Amino acid sequence: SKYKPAPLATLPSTLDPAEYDVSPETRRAQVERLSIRARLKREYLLQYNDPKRVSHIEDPALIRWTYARSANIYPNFRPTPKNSLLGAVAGFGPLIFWYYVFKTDRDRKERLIQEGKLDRKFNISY
Amino acid sequence: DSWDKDVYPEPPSRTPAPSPQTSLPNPITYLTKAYDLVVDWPVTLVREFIERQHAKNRTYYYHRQYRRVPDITECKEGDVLCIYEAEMQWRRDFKVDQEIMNIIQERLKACQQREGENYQQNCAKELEQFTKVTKAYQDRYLDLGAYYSARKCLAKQKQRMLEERKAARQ
Amino acid sequence: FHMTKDMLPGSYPRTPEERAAAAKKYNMRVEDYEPYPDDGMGYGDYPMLPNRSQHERDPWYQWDHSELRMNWGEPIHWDLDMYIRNRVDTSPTPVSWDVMCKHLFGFVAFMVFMFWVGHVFPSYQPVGPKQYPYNNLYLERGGDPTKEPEPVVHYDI
Amino acid sequence: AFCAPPAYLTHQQKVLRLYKRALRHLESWCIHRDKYRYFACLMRARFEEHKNEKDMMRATQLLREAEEEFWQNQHPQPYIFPDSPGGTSFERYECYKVPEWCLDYWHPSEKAMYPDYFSKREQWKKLRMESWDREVKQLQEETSPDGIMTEALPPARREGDLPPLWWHIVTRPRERPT
Amino acid sequence: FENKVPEKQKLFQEDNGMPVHLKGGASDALLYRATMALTLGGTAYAIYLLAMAAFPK
Amino acid sequence: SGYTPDEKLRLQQLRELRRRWLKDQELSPREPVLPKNMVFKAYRSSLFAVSHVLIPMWFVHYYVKYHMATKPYTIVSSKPRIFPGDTILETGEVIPPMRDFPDQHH
Amino acid sequence: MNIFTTSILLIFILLLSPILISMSNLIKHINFPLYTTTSIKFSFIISLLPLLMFFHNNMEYMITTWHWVTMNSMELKMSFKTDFFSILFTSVALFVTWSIMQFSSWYMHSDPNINRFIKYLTLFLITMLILTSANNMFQLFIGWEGVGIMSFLLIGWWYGRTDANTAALQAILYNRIGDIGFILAMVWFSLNMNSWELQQIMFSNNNDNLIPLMGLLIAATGKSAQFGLHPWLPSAMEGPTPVSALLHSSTMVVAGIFLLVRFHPLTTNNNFILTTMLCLGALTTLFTAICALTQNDIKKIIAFSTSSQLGLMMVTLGMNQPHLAFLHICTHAFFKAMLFMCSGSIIHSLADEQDIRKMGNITKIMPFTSSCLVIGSLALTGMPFLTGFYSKDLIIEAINTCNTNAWALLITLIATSMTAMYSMRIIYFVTMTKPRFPPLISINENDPDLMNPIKRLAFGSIFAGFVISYNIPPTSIPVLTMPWFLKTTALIISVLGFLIALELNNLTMKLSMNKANPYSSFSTLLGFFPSIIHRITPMKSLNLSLKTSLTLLDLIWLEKTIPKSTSTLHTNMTTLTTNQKGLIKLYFMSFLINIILIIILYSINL
Ligand SMILES: CCCCCCCCCCCCCCCCCC(=O)OC[C@H](COP(=O)(O)OCCN)OC(=O)CCCCCCCCCCCCCCCCC
Ligand SMILES: CCCCCCCCCCCCCCCCCC(=O)OC[C@H](COP(=O)(O)OCCN)OC(=O)CCCCCCCCCCCCCCCCC
Repeated sequence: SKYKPAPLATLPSTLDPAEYDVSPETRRAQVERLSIRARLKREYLLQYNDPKRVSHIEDPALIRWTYARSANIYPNFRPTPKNSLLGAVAGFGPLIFWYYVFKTDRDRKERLIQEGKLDRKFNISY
Repeated sequence: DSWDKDVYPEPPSRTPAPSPQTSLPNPITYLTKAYDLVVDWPVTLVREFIERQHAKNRTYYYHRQYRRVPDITECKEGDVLCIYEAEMQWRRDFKVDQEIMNIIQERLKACQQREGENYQQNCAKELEQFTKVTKAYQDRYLDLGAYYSARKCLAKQKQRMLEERKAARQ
Repeated sequence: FHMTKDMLPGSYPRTPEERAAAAKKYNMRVEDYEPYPDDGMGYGDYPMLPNRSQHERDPWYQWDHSELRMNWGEPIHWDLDMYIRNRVDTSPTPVSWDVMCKHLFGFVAFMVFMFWVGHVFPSYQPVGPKQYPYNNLYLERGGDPTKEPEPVVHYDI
Repeated sequence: AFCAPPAYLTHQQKVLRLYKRALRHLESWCIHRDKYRYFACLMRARFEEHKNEKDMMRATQLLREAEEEFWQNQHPQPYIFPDSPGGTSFERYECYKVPEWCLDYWHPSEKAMYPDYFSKREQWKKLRMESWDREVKQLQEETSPDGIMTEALPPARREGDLPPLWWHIVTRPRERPT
Repeated sequence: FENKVPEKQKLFQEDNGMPVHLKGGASDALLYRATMALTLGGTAYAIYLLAMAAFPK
Repeated sequence: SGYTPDEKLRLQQLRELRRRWLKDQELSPREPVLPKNMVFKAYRSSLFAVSHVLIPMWFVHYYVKYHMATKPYTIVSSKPRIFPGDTILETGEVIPPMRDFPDQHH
Repeated sequence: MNIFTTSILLIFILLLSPILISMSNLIKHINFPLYTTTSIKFSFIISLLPLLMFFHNNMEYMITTWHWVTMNSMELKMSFKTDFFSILFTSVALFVTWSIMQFSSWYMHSDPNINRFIKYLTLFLITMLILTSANNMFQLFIGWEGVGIMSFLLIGWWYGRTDANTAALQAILYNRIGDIGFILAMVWFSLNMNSWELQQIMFSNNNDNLIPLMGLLIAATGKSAQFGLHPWLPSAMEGPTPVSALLHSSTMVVAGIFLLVRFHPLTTNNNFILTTMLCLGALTTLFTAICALTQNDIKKIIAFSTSSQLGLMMVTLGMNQPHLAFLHICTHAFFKAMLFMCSGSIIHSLADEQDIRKMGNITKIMPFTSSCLVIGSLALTGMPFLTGFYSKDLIIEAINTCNTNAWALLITLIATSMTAMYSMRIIYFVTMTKPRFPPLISINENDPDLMNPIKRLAFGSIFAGFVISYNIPPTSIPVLTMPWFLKTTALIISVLGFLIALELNNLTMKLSMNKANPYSSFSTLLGFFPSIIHRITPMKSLNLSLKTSLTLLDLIWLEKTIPKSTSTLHTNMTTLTTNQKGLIKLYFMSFLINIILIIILYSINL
């Protein structure tokens, strides 16, 4: 009779054991977390409520996320055995599998047309 | 009507006589008489006005015909002049055969819609005609490819003649 | 704009000084900042934010990006385009995930098994076949008028 | 919504939150009003008889046990108010809460359609400019050089002054704009 | 086979006014409803059958 | 706990400026500055029927007769039901009746 | 032969007219909702005329209005196959749309986009009539997709709502899976019979059609929200209530069932298809009724009622009874339009309060809406001699007295009993007991624009099944010689379902809390299908997309393979060839060994 979490059904913040065994280190860690959150909120609020502003507020978080998801991957990519095996299988295995199934299907079709046991009913526009 | 029953056959309609057993009036007959008097009469009046304007300005147009150039079987290879002429002839005959198949399919659709639940029995001749023209079309034009040509059709026909000749040996 | 390479994302951090610089760049504490493991997948120094969707965030809070339920300047998850509110949810459920999987699979398998049971044990009425005249409607189903079928003869009872 | 959350939730705050959530799930289970009132009195009695706890370690243990019991006994489909998040009518009129700055981009014909309102709007913008300069100075003065910082904002501390960063609260669109 | 009588006993001294023949939850209530609908449904079938035997075709 | 005096004084000032903004959201009586009924059966349901129904009926009936029946297989219909004892309008024969119905129980 | 076609095309023209009026820049001068309501009622009259004509002569019509394109032997022409199904569904849909349009004119007041709302509803009716009266599969697909996209827009009407956008997207997804099935069937038919024409399909009746019937089954499952592809309909209740009613109660939900009714001559010759449709319909009606017993949002309850009755229709097509399925389509359109419209009046006068736990005393506080809600609930459960008695009872009769699956029979009877049970739950928790709403009374249901359509739909839900069923030409001969426990089975199961749910509601009234059980948890959480599937399929799909396709191939491995490897090879080789020391001694040594190599190569070539 216990709730069992998942990556897709995460454990509740009121049910985690890490909160009831709280420490002064964790309390102060949340204190500077709130301090950084408040500093960023104050900066965005000032830039938002400035009436001299005539353009959108640029977001360094969005810029960093877009560059990390777009342009940093190949500078930060190093070939390992694992990603080489994964890239080889993900680039070849589906191609080989679909080639095999298409070749058997088309070979069966061509042989059936050649020796006559497949009758085309009204296939006039292929 | 610009169509004719020689290429669009249609059996004569056999409607039954009305026999109203009930004493109630027929709203269908009342509404169609009223609808005729209010809609069909002005529409047909303006249509006769338009048709008399057509008769005042009557013009004629003709159906173009092409003479039969010699076929590709008597065309020398590499001589692109006669090959082009036979290829254009083959393309025109291809389009004519396509419209022939369209005519047959429309005839089959008309048969099925007319017969309704009797289409399995009364449309036997139409389905047989469709099957025959389907088999002929498959034997002459199928599997030619996107770049279908008179040369490709001739090669397919020659292969069919060779295989049926080998079948005719035994 | 005024965006330069020093605060733009970069290479995988090695030294504690480089880790502290990355945390300062990403506006995180040094202990809270944790990069992806160096397995060469192109993540770089981007932090490993916890894999929780945006439904976990407080809905009563006045977020800077209200649709995204995120503030301004805080680090963005690598899979935000997965974890937006229009997409995959990681919210806690009133019953466990394994319990839901077991119950759904059990219901599906139970229904399949009883459908097979009802298929091998069909229910009907204590009657014979439907009686049809004219050789079970030979001509009307599309039979050949020239070819005479086998005479299907029916009798009174 | 109008108050920023603190860094951490205190034990009293967590107990009150659990009490309110338990009562909401109690009424969702009970449906009928007399039944809900009876069982809400019972739950209030339980909270009262665990109220006078002095160890505070057993109080945290009792809070954890009560949270486990609540998560086991919660309604799968609890009652949610229509304006609450997850409700039926939540975020329904976000398609109609148009921000106030498109009125600047309105055409002079649509400007002339509403003269007095736009005159009041220009007066508000002038007040916004002056109060913005003054409140930038005030917020620069009020910020501590170092130490702990919260998301709360100071008020106006002298006559003729407006509170800092007042624009997006004062000129926010109506929750029922149409 | 463990001892769960003393926990089952305290599911029988609730002074809520629910009688002893329905105190076992909802399952005995459904059993009550089913036996109440089917003795009477049987009884009406018996009286109808006795009437059908008493008045022949 | 309750409101701190910093937020308590701030909120009353934000609420006070909120009433002023909402009062200014009202409209003066001149806003906005913009630049034969009979009955329903006699008028309202009459001109609609002779304009949105009768005129499109003329255009549709023009199309379905002089541009549809002139085409070969546009309007094709199933044959009508022919029962014994009926008379064909087009040809003129009478369909013979059925047999004697040997069973007349009900 | 001219008045019939003129009436059909005038229905279509009167539907097309308010769209051109909306684009004609006079909406600011006319009353667009009233104008469109009058247009729909006139279209209903001009659809009543061919209903009378077909009830007289039973003529089957096929009208080829426009020729679109001709490509070899395949000739795409815009045609309308005006049949029994087309005429009766057109009349029923036009009457329902007239009621819903008047209701929405009352309902969506204080909404600046009411003209856009009415235009969207009219466009949906145009696309649904195209889908209903379409003759070839291409026009069928045109209507199908117009229905789908208009459903998307009308679900996501409140575009500021993330839940509404999500529900609209997932409706698009499940309809797209159905579209893949329909496309498979359409492709097979074009390949094998050269046309999408239903007449050539009738001629295609005499061979193995397993692949196209499987595709049509997939399409019908996706459109009608059967098991596996169900939860998009209760998600689709996120939009406005007239949208919920008209869209997902009468017209959209019966489109795949209508498609299978259209392809019933192919369906009758495939026993595998009939068995799997019977099993699928029985499973989905049982599952949706199971959810509806413990759903608490009233729109969700009647949505699952709609889905369970779609499962019943799906079973009915599971036997060789397509006309019974279409009769139930008409009766169900009437019932769910009326029920949804009544619940919308409840919600609007209770100020957007949607779940039954905050209602009560509705019988005393809203006598008209309570009376109509009771009428709709009884006619849905199968009160005899109402509109639903002439379809639902015969469906029960057929499943009891024809050779089918035993488990499908048992769960269909159980689903009917539970249909009575959840109708009892609706009646109890809304119309009965003590009030639970917030105190401020804002009930005002005296508006004629609300009052009149409920009256019209009540007259429909009383008399339409009677009139239609005695005007049906006799097809699909039912059986009647059967014992009482198979004859009054529907009445017995409805009565015992009503009484069991009444007793259970009395137990909930009784002062005692009970322990929750996994059966009620399974029923309340929708069988765990939405949570489990809608979390595990998008997560794996998007994770596979980002972490394999984009990153691993394009940003890593194709980039490493072709261009950067070519650049690296050429850069290394140009460094190697231009790593010269600049010493003329080394240059002349190079020239000397070049001379020696030329001499050796000339000597070996000779
Ligand atoms: C007895 C026999 C019984 C037989 C049973 C057979 C069962 C067959 C079942 C077939 C279908 C299985 C897969 C269905 C996936 C549906 C996913 C879906 O609807 O996602 C919606 C979801 C959000 O929805 P949700 O969170 O539930 O609702 C909002 C509540 N706040 O998430 C989102 O909106 C995320 C946005 C979309 C993300 C991309 C999704 C791409 C999916 C590509 C799929 C490709 C393969 C399809 C194969 C189909 C095979 C039929
Ligand atoms: C699945 C299908 C498989 C089959 C098909 C595979 C082939 C597909 C088509 C080939 C595409 C090749 C693309 C080459 C260009 C991309 C690489 C590139 O541009 O690298 C840039 C780099 C110079 O970088 P740079 O700009 O100076 O510095 C950065 C900022 N300053 O550049 C360099 O360092 C050097 C660049 C050299 C020039 C590249 C283009 C010419 C290549 C000639 C190849 C000759 C091959 C035959 C040689 C003889 C036989 C071995």
